[PDB]
Parts: sequence; C-alpha cells; structure tokens
Amino acid sequence: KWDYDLRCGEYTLNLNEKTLIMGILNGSYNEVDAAVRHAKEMRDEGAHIIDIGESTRSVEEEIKRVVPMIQAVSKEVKLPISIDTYKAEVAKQAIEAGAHIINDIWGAKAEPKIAEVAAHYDVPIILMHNRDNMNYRNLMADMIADLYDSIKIAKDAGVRDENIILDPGIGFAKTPEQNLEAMRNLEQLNVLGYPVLLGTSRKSFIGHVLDLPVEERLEGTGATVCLGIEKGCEFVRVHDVKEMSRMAKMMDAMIGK
Amino acid sequence: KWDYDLRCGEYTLNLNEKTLIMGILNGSYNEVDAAVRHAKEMRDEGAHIIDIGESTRSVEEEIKRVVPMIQAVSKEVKLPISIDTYKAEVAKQAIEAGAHIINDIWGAKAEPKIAEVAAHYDVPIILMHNRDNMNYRNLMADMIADLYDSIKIAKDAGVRDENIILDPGIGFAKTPEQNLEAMRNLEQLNVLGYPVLLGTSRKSFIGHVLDLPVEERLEGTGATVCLGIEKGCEFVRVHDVKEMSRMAKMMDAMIGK
Ligand SMILES: Nc1nnc(N)c2[nH]cnc12
Ligand SMILES: Nc1nnc(N)c2[nH]cnc12
Repeated sequence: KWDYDLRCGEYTLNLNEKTLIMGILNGSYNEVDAAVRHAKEMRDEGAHIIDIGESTRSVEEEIKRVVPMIQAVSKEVKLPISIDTYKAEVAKQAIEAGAHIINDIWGAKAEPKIAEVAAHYDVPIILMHNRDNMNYRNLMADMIADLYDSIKIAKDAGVRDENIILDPGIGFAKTPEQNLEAMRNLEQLNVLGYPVLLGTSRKSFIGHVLDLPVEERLEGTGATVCLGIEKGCEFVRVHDVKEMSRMAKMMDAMIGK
Repeated sequence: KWDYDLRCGEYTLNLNEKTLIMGILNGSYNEVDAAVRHAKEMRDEGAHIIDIGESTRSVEEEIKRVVPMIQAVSKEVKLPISIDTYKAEVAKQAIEAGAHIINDIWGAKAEPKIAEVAAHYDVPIILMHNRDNMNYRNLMADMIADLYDSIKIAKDAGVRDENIILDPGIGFAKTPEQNLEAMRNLEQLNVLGYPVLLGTSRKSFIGHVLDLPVEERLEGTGATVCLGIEKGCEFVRVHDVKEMSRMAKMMDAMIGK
C-alpha cells in the first residue's frame, strides 16, 4: 500500500486501487484538433493521464508546438496532463499553460534547473534513467545508482518525496539484451521506495525480439506491460490504450490490486 | 532446465527453448475441411500442437465426431495432435486413429481406465484439476492434493513420470475469485515437478473481471498467458494463436528462456 496520493492540482490519483494508464499523444487549427480528438479518444477507452510530448526517434519551438496543445486538451478532456520535456523553460511554460505532472527523459541530468521548476509548482515529476554513453560495470546496479543521482538532484532542488516517480528508461542507452534484462529485474527499483512508471510502448527491442515493425508491436507491448505490473510498477505509458487498459485490469485482478 | 524431452511418436517437443503453444480446435466433408483449414492456419501462425476436442460449455458419437478429424489433420498438418476427452474408449480410438498426447479434463478421476490407455501407448497425458463439487478447506493446498491423486492413478496405471503434464484447471469447479487466486499461486504447482499447461483461453472469469463477451477476451487471455509464463508454466492452450504466440515469445525473451 502507498499511504499517500498523487495530487495533481485538480486531480488525485490513488495508487492502490489500480494500475494507472498514461496515453501517449501523437499552434494551427489542424494539429490542436487531431490532438483534442485523440486525447478524447483515450479518455474514452481507459487512460488516466494524457502525456503531451518532440518525437525523440530549438527551444522557442517546443513552447509554440506544445503550449497550444495543453490549453486545449486540459480545457476539453478532464484528466491530468503530463508534459514530456527535459528543458526547464519548456516545462515552466507547460504547467504555466496547464499541465500537471512532469515527465523528463533526462532524469534532471540534461537540465538541472528543471527540478527546481517541479519544487516550485509542486507537480509530480517522472525521472527516467538515461546516459550520454552506454557501457556498464553492472546494469541494474548502475541504473539504480543513476536514478539515485536524479532523486538527489530533485531533492536538493526542494522536490518533496511524494512527488517523485521513477522510470527505468527501457529503450534508452541500452542494448537490446540490456533492455530485456532490465525487464527481468524491474522489481529491484522497488527498493528505492517510489512509484514506478514503465514505458515500453512499441519500442525497438520488441521489434528486435519479435522481428516486427512499429504497428505490429501491440502483443509485445502487452507482454512488457504485464510482466511490468507483475513486478509491481504503478503506471504504464502506452500508445494503444484500449488494449493495454484491459491487460492492466486483468493483471490487477489476478495479482490482486 | 528439464533434462528430458516430450517425445510424441514422430515429434519431439524440447521444453527449454520456448513456451509451447496448444491451438484449440473449433465425419462429413464440411466439418473435416473447416478443421484441416483451421489446423493449417494455426500451424501457420505459431502453434506447436493441435488440440482436437465435445464443447463442454453419448460415447459412440465422440468416436464418430473425432476419429475423422484426427485422420485428416495428422495426415495434413505435420504437428503432434492432442485428443481432449475424458473417456477411455474414446482416447483408445484417437491414438489409434493418430493422435499423440492425451488431454483429460477429469484428471483420471471420471474414468480411471484412461490412464492405462496412456501407459499402454506411451503418450503424454495432461491431467487437469477437477471436482464434482467446489467447496475447499484451502484452494491451493486442496488442488495440489487432488492433482496428486491424479498422478497416483496415472502411476499405479504404469504411466512413466516423463509423460505427465499437469494443468491447474482454471475455469472448473471454481468461483470467479477462486480462479483468480489460483492464478496468483500458479508457482506452487511447480513443486510437484512436472511440466504445467495453463488453459485459460477466453474463459468466463475474464468475462467476469473485464465484463466482456467471449470474442472480446483476447487481452484478458493475454494477461493470464503472461502471468502464466512468468510463474513458469510450460504450455498455454489457446484459441487466438497469432496473438498468443507473440506474447509468449515476448515473455520468453524477457524472463530469458
Ligand atoms: N519517450 C518517452 N518519454 N517519456 C517517458 N517517461 C518514457 N518512458 C519510456 N519512453 C519514454
Ligand atoms: N476445456 C479444456 N480442455 N482441456 C484442457 N486441458 C483445458 N484447460 C483449460 N480448459 C481446458
């Protein structure tokens, strides 16, 4: 049991009742309208949070791209919005524009000032494992270490524990077998005592294992998400929200959550 | 590691390389032809064994229904065939007609003479947990006990250990929460030291949890099959073979098998 709640301005995410789903989102009128449509579609079929992200596969632009997105969806889909950036000034504008959770693929390493931004608005922050290189003495030990330096940065910045989520960053700075192997030892991040988000939606190593292009990776995302939840993580971040919402309630039922 | 092989007349199923998939099969010309088509389709998309079954949801008929089915598919799809009966004389005819594995939903309780039939042809037998009633002092303890009486019957009948597979019989003589709870403690059957088959394909308690009719239970079958494999079982028996074959290779990759 957690004994606290994920508070997010207007919204609250109890963390015991069920595994929380994060829907990935794919300033003119056409974009802001395919996005409100799509955010709506995700609220409709199980999502618990919308993640508005650059595709990762200039600063002034990110604001311009993303601020409009948030204004609309927050005003139109009543769910907490997470902003997927690693730039501070961007994140600044986004909560400022309406978004409630941060979500940083550089776990405060790339832009330390971001963490302060969190402390400041009291917004939960996701800290993802990542590194400019990828050679490890020992994978699991080494990523638990790294994550711990993120937390350190968060904390020295003023961020309360209760606002801290970790993510093993499956997909980044990782060989295909390395990804798999983190997958096998997900349980270990548990010992740091924070809620964990898993993010594995149609990543390349599913491709690698199954031999299958992005739009054929829905069953592999499946397997990751289950073996995820059964190693006890608190959110999954995914593209295919109808299907994952259902594998989640199933796992929940079975592992009894 | 197992140190033996599942030998099946002409075919051999190594049990370490991967989780083995069992495709469920759904004497005129039309039936024997929808069945060869469908058996073929399953060989094509991942199955490792075909299971030819009465739908369970007179003796002389079962032979007549099922003997033709086997003759054709064994002659046409080159894979080992399991016959899903609990009658002895039926099973008799089926291996006799060509089928290689037995598969008994009454774990030798309903018709003890069946076990002898196995000893006799040396065909691997699946023994499923089941009971004419369903009130337990203690579920897991009680089903491990029951299974143990099946094995006893098998052994006293001459059946070699290496031909013995167990199945927790999720779906039978079980309340919805009871099913779930067996699901959570699958690992326990492991201590009896035989290969386990899980059989949960679109069963009712997925319906119960997810609230969803048989043709909408593919993601829930998913969850069962993963949490299955991650609790270490050796086959899954399923309807939707494209999709499960893929969640299986994924799990395999991740748990490293
Ligand atoms: N691309 C991503 N952005 N934010 C996250 N939190 C992720 N986890 C796994 N992949 C990602
Ligand atoms: N209906 C079934 N027949 N044979 C099996 N082995 C099963 N396991 C779960 N359901 C079944």
